[PDB]
Amino acid sequence: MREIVHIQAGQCGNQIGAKFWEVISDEHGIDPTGSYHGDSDLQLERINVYYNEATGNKYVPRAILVDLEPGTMDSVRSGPFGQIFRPDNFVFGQSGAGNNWAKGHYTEGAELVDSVLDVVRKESESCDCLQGFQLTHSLGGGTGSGMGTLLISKIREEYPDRIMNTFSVMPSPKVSDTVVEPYNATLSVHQLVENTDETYCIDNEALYDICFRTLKLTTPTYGDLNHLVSATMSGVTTCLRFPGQLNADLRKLAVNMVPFPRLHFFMPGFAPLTSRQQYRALTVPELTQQMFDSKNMMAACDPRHGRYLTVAAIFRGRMSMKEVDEQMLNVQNKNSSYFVEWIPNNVKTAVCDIPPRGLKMSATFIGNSTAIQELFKRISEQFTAMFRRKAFLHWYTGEGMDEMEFTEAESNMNDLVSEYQQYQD
Amino acid sequence: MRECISIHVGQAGVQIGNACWELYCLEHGIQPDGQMPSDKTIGGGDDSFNTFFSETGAGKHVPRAVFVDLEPTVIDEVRTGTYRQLFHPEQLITGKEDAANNYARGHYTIGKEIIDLVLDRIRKLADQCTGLQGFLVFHSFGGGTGSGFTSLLMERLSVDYGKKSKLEFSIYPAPQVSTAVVEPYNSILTTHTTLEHSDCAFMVDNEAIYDICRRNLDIERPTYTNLNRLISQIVSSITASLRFDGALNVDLTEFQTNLVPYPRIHFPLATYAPVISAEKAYHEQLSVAEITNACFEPANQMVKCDPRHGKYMACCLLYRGDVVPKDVNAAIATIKTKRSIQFVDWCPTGFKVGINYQPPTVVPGGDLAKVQRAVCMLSNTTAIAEAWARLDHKFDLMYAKRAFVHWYVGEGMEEGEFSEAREDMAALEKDYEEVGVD
Amino acid sequence: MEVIELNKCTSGQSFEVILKPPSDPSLEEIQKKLEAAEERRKYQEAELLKHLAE
Amino acid sequence: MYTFVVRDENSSVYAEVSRLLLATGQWKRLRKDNPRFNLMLGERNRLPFGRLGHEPGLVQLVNYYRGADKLCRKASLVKLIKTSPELSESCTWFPESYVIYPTNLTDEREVFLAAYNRRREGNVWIAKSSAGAGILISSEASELLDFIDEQGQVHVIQKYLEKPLLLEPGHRKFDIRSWVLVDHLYNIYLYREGVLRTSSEPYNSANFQDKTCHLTNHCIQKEYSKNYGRYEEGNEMFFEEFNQYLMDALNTTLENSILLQIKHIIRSCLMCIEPAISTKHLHYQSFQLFGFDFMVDEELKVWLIEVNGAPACAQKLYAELCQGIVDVAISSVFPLAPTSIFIKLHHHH
Ligand SMILES: Nc1nc2c(ncn2[C@@H]2O[C@H](COP(=O)(O)OP(=O)(O)OP(=O)(O)O)[C@@H](O)[C@H]2O)c(=O)[nH]1
Ligand SMILES: Nc1ncnc2c1ncn2[C@@H]1O[C@H](COP(=O)(O)OP(=O)(O)CP(=O)(O)O)[C@@H](O)[C@H]1O
Ligand SMILES: Nc1nc2c(ncn2[C@@H]2O[C@H](COP(=O)(O)OP(=O)(O)O)[C@@H](O)[C@H]2O)c(=O)[nH]1
Ligand SMILES: CNc1ccccc1S(C)(=O)=O
Ligand SMILES: CNc1ccccc1S(C)(=O)=O
Ligand SMILES: CNc1ccccc1S(C)(=O)=O
Ligand SMILES: [Ca+2]
Ligand SMILES: [Ca+2]
Ligand SMILES: [Ca+2]
Ligand SMILES: [Mg+2]
Ligand SMILES: [Mg+2]
Ligand SMILES: [Mg+2]
Repeated sequence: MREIVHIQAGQCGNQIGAKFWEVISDEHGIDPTGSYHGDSDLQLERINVYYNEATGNKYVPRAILVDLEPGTMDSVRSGPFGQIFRPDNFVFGQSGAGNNWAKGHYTEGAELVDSVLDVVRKESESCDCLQGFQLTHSLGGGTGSGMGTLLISKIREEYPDRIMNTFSVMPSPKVSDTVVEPYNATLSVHQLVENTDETYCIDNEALYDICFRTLKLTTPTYGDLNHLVSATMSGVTTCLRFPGQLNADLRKLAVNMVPFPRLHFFMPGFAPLTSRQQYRALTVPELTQQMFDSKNMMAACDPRHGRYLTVAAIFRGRMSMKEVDEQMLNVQNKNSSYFVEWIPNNVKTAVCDIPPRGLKMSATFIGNSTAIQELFKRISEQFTAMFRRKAFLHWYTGEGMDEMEFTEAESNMNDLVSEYQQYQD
Repeated sequence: MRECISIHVGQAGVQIGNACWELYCLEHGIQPDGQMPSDKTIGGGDDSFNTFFSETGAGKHVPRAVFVDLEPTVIDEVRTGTYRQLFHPEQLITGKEDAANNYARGHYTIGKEIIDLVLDRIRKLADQCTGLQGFLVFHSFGGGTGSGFTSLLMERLSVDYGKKSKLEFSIYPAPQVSTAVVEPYNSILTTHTTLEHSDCAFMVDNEAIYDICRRNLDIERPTYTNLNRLISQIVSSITASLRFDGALNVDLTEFQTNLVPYPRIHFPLATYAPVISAEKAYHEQLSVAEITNACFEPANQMVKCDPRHGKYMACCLLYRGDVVPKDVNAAIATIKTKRSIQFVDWCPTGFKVGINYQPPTVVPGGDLAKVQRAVCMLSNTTAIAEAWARLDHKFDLMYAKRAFVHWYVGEGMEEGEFSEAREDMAALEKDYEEVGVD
Repeated sequence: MEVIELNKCTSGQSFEVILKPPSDPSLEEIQKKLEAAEERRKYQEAELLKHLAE
Repeated sequence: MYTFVVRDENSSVYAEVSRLLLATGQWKRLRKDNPRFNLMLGERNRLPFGRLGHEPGLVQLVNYYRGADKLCRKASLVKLIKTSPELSESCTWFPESYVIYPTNLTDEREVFLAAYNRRREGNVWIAKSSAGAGILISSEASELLDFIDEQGQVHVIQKYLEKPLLLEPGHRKFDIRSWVLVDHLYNIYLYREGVLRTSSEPYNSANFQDKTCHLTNHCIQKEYSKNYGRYEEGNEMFFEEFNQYLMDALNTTLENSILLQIKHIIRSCLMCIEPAISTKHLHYQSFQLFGFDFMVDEELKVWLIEVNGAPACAQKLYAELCQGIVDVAISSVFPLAPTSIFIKLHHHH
């Protein structure tokens, strides 16, 4: 009984977290009312990792929905699986965060964080043995970015030896709500560099390019972008949610994926990514070739620009595990210049019999790559382009912040870039 | 009669224990409920099998084993499995969260908080013994428990059972069945702290077990059940002398005497044959010479290496089945004239032979086929040092960058213990070379 | 090529052949090592909480 | 796309092989420490064989046979010939040799003097070691032993061929170098192209102090010999010329007078150690190029001098031979999407 406490904060966080519970709840046979109606015992094998069992054999997600305005969470409550969430686990305010990190982290957010931690503490007090936490949120907004990172700081204070995991959406000018997203993202990145063990970096620009090009959709919605995040999350949590040959466990994953404490920002990806010529069967070679291709990665970074420190790959469905080993070894033994040679056997592979709903077989890619520095370089450049003129700073200095704090976040990330650089050579 | 307590640590050890005691029961005619019809002494007796089994007044024969794991998923299978009735609950010890493939976590953080409990359960089995020989410890190198908690247990066992002997069955890390990048760290950390506490260690390299399963058993992708059932065969061939009437390797002290003239070089190389697929139409049964000659083929060693380029410090031939001393020596002479058996000048160029007439027992529905005669060769060769080189080299690739070291420091381990452990393996490699090379 | 010490019983026999002739820490010290690491963990956690308090 | 690593920067041979491998556009080179490789052109000394054949999915191949040093060491070859029943101490094609340790250190000092005292009662011997360019030729036993004691490494004393076949005109000594390649299957291929490293100085049996007409090494003739390159270019005669000479002068062919014995000596040596170095049932595979050095006396009898484990090739035969290595040794295990230049020496495995 290794339970995970899930937390979703802000607009992006709750909308993405919503579909995430809409996806895996389907994979475990749980209906909108929490009742189980699957047909395989493997669905309930590790069901208590993400779900609490209530009276009447009901399964209630172990999730905490957090926001500073009620709008997004009201929708989820009226959404597809809105009924399934715990009524108490909704913690929200009324002032909102105005896409301001300072408001979510220092003023507005501070006024609400304690009541969230009271709910987190409540879910933990019932866990037999809590693995750790996972947080969904964006870094470009105010709540999930500013208050999300505040939550992580306070959760680490109360549970210092638990694993902190996050799915963090990175802002792109091409999928932008406001011009202050670089400011908010640079401030959160520093928090994440300190207080998380793993951070799956999802770049909205990659989600757009996949929807536009690979998927063939004309400038889609945040909803379209989110189905990719749903899939990605269901992928990287497969080895945790089902009985895999491996012990899974968040800490074991961290130990094998994180050779250095500050370099824990992963590039996710999966296959297939087919547009609607969709009923065609995909071979194990096709899954592997695409799974390592840049166009199937959510971080929007070219791996052929850096080196893989560690790689994880989960295959789903009844397939030839011999042909799986053959293909994985063929990707490595054909591009070994992109893997560091000072970490023996840094590419691990597991199989899961249960595939994504409506798919014969699939592949999820988890890469700890030094090419992620291209992402932090983009944010840093966008940040400095405005901070050099102190543009839009008054929104933040008006909430009690100081330019000094910005200058530190700036330097903290330029060092993070330097760190990723020394390990690429 | 003198008793032997087996300790199974971590997932690898516990699961391999499953395979051994399953086989031990089928060999000694013991049922899953612990009953033994052939046993005529009810609830007591000092027979050869009583070295591994106690007896209750209700005629039940209970293994003298302890299963320890920091996480309960593995041992829980035993609690509801076929042989759930053999063991009583005290023998199965489980924690709540494992060491996460982190030596420091199993030795220090978690190890400290449960070490005194395990010893308390071991003391219970010990108190049932009238003349305990020692302990057999099954564990893995790569696992955080198998490595970290084992070495702590070994140190304490040397403190509470000073005069007792301790043998190991260790699983060498193999990428083809591991998702752990840090196992080289764990293997070298645990070999450093365990060395002065183990009298004789039997290393099985998963790479070897993996290939034997694929080449001989035609298993495309082996499972832990395929691997462990084969591993328990070798283990059965090595422990058979302790559980049966005989004169060779009757107690654990005889294992160092006949296999380890130098204390630090206490890692014999095991070789086994034949391994025939049960799915095979029907194999031509091999003779004494053919199975004996195979003992000098790399494809059936528990550790892939080249004995032709080493020196033997000792050699034991364990036979099971239809084998008479005449045939053994007959094949030996034929091998001395074909192979290059180079001993060390300070060791006799001889060998000890043990023959048990009962042929190897096969698990119903298993992968191995029934054979009339088989052999397991224990040879203390400097060639096994190749496995140390391979491992030490991988340890060096990562440690030059301190990769993953923070996970160990974060559990309380000092960084210097790393280099101190590596310096010890460097000494071990030097010993092997001073004894083998000219 | 001599056979020596041939033992025979109902369940088998054993012999030896000579092809060619030849030519700890105390329970006190373990508790200290264990408590030493436990203290290093308490110190590292102390600095983390100190950091968080700042 | 096959991958290989290079761990011997001083190899002239495999430098051409690696050059050709890259030419095929189907072989990729890796850093000398990247363990994911299909082919290793490894170092000379302390090649880590123990680390080969343990990377899942890779069939690995190496250009050295572990254990060949027994046959490519001055003192090792002697011991192997005297102790291997296949060769016997009565081996008729290897000069009478003895292992002699310096007194500052088994040893065959007394056994040598017994045979020496018998001859004194042609008794010209030569001393050499593997730590030389340092060789001494003498007919007094006292000068040979005192020379070894002045050193610190193991040496070997063997009978000096006082009746070496001399080429005319010139009355000059010489030797023959044959390249032999053994592949993973242990097929012995003899390169069709040999070379005679001739002496540009007239052989003289009344003066062993001057070692320029006795030693036919390409470095000595091109450094201490003053007639270097007079008869044949670079003191290197090839089989075409040496074959025509044997016909005009001795009325016989290189095949029947010398090559049969060479092909026999190569077989007997390689077959002998096959059980100790074969990689048929090993986790990796091995091949290796060898340089056999022969002597020929006035009776057209062939003698084995030594076997080099990392030999060089004649400047004019690098392309032909190196390509031959890629064909039968490398591409035979890693095929690529004739009239062989080798002579297969069949044998019982
Ligand atoms: N032969 C064999 N090897 C195993 C088995 N189980 C695990 N291993 C090997 O052991 C290594 C991992 O160690 P584990 O025993 O799983 O780890 P542990 O002792 O449970 O310690 P934790 O990290 O706390 O789980 C891997 O290299 C596996 O290949 C098994 O049943 N048989
Ligand atoms: N027993 C013998 N009888 C006649 N000549 C001999 C001899 N031993 C050595 N030589 C001479 O010495 C030369 C070979 O020397 P040797 O090969 O032992 O030294 P080396 O190994 O440093 C040169 P290489 O590059 O061929 O290995 C030949 O040219 C030969 O003429
Ligand atoms: N992928 C994805 N990104 C989103 C979504 N909603 C907002 N974002 C991104 O998140 C940033 C704004 O954060 P926001 O959701 O407003 O955070 P909040 O202040 O906590 O509500 C911008 O960069 C948006 O592009 C969503 O539903 N999906
Ligand atoms: C989801 N699309 C989105 C969201 C916010 C701003 C702009 C866009 S777009 C890529 O259509 O220009
Ligand atoms: C298209 N893939 C998908 C879709 C829904 C749920 C899970 C997956 S995955 C990444 O685990 O294969
Ligand atoms: C998601 N991680 C994963 C997937 C497949 C195989 C191994 C791993 S691990 C936990 O060892 O990194
Ligand atoms: Ca307020
Ligand atoms: Ca009894
Ligand atoms: Ca002891
Ligand atoms: Mg918004
Ligand atoms: Mg475990
Ligand atoms: Mg030489």
